[PDB]
Amino acid sequence: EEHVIIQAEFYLNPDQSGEFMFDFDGDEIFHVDMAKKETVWRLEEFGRFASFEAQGALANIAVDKANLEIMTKRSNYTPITNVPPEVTVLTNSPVELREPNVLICFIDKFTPPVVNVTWLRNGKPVTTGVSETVFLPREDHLFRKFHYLPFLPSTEDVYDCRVEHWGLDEPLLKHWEFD
Amino acid sequence: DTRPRFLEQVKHECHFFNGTERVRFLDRYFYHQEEYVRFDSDVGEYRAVTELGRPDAEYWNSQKDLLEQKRAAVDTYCRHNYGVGESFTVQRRVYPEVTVYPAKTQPLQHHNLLVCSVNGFYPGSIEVRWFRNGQEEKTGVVSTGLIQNGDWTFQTLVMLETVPRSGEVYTCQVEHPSLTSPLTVEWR
Amino acid sequence: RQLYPEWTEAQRL
Repeated sequence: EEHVIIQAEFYLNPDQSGEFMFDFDGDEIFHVDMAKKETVWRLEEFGRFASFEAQGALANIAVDKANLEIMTKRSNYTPITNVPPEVTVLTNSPVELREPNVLICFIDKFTPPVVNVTWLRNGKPVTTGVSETVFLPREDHLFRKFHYLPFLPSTEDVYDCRVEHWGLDEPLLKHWEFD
Repeated sequence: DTRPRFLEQVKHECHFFNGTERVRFLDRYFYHQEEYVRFDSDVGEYRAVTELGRPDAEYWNSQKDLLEQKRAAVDTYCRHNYGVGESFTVQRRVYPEVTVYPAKTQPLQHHNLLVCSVNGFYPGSIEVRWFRNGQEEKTGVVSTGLIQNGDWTFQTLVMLETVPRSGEVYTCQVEHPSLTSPLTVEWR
Repeated sequence: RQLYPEWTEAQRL
């Protein structure tokens, strides 16, 4: 019926940010956590069913870093062009009072793969329960990314997704409240 | 920190048709976003995308010891991984959750906007349609399309601009690969 | 089984 599996990897200088992951039909299967050097499956289930040796990924990333040295020089030191992201905020499911839910902050169509996302609830920031994904490849070679936030829906709470990126001349804000 | 940044991407793509049958593998290399050279399984050897990749194609084609690996990828890489993972990717099926509710808004005057929210389902292929006391409501219903939650589930809202008159029942119907038969939610 | 990574070929400078 038609499918696609992509092993995407990238390297960023002077940040020295490297990423290795597998994407099946737009969703992430796993990525390798560069610092610990262990594989991280998006869903725990995937783990006991298939496996991947991290070390083979560091290998490739080390090469992507090498080739980057080369290409930079080739393109006659042509830096990348910042592309600001379009931020959309929404909820995992229909929202109902005191019923546990998830606030999703989707950051799209951007590059380079270096953004700083923050969650605010009524002014002050919240950091408990939050979680996120690594940069997901887009067919146009820009990037996507998701940030999550568990919460108990209220009538007086106003949540803020705050996004910073070199393409934006100023930090962006995306409001969400019950109504 | 406004120092220039230099991005390097590589994408090892596997395209499947009619299952693990007719496959196509792509070895793509990018500098920023411009792909500059790639191995097309259907082509046999690396071809230069832009002129910045001329040296790389000529260099890799030389090594026929290399050209042999990539030419076996469709079977050694693609078809192999497809089998390992089809159990939980290709065959993944997740039940949709349908909730029908009155918009916590109402941008349209004295017409009541009815929302049909289908949540947490997989795969992406789904179909949502509205019904009024029997019969479909083709006109006056627009959706958000397919939204990805990024955790392997989707959601899609198919709104319906209805003109309220007590004595009517509204039915949202969903047909999904994970369903044995249409799911239906009524609203009075 | 396990997923096999496809190698990233190195360029020349």
